[PDB]
Amino acid sequence: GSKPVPIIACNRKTGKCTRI
Amino acid sequence: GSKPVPIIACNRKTGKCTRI
Amino acid sequence: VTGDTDQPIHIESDQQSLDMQGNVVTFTGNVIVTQGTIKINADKVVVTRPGGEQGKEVIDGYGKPATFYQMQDNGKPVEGHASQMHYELAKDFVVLTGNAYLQQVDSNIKGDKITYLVKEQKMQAFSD
Amino acid sequence: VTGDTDQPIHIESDQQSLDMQGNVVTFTGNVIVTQGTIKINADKVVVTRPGGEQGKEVIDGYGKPATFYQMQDNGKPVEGHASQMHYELAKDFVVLTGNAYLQQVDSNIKGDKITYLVKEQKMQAFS
Repeated sequence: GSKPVPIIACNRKTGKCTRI
Repeated sequence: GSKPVPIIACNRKTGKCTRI
Repeated sequence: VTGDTDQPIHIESDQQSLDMQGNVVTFTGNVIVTQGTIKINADKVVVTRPGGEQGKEVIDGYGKPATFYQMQDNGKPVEGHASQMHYELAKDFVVLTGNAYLQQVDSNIKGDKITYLVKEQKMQAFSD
Repeated sequence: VTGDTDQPIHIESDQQSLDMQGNVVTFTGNVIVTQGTIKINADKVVVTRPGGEQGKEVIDGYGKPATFYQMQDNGKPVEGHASQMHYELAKDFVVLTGNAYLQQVDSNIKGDKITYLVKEQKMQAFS
């Protein structure tokens, strides 16, 4: 609610993550 | 328990119950 | 609450199997065990009566997790979860095993809509 | 707790789809959203960022029910459930809608094995 925060999506099967 | 209690099995599909 | 362990036990599920050797009944499919305010939820519940001796029944619930609820005399509910609930009726306690957790609730509220602040609020005060 | 809303938001799910034009990512399948001690569980989570502006994101969670958890500074967790969870990051509060429920916990215990006495006896009567 102050500075924007990163949002990270992770796929459960592959364990690969990305910022969205 | 202080004394045995009745145990009733109930079938969700039919609503039928019986003491076991 | 006082008197819970003197109540009948109701067990409802989608499917029930009777061991043809007797003394074992197995419940599967959204099993709910109720005894007074006690409520256990599980995927499978096995009821055994060793030797046909009533009062010595054992209720085992299995879940991912199974869950447990009871209201206490003092007004606060107790809630728990674990992979397995083990309730010997003769012993008046429940054993939670496998990633076991138990908690006591001191306040609650229901609504059609509830707002809740996720940031803590700071003291509001000022001098002249 | 103080500082949760300054933490990154982590979202894990079985499936993810991207809506380019609409600025929307949709998560389905045992979706877990965490931000510090905040945890939301839902069957479907929609994340929208209107106009691409960082900070203005909106997180909507849907379940039967969706659930909510956060630890408070005073040490007591808060937990609840509802059909829908609405969390605008710019607003620092969540909205639970549809058969909504919130509770506070004042004591708990963890372990491999917990034994709990289910028999209380506030009164006794004799003859």
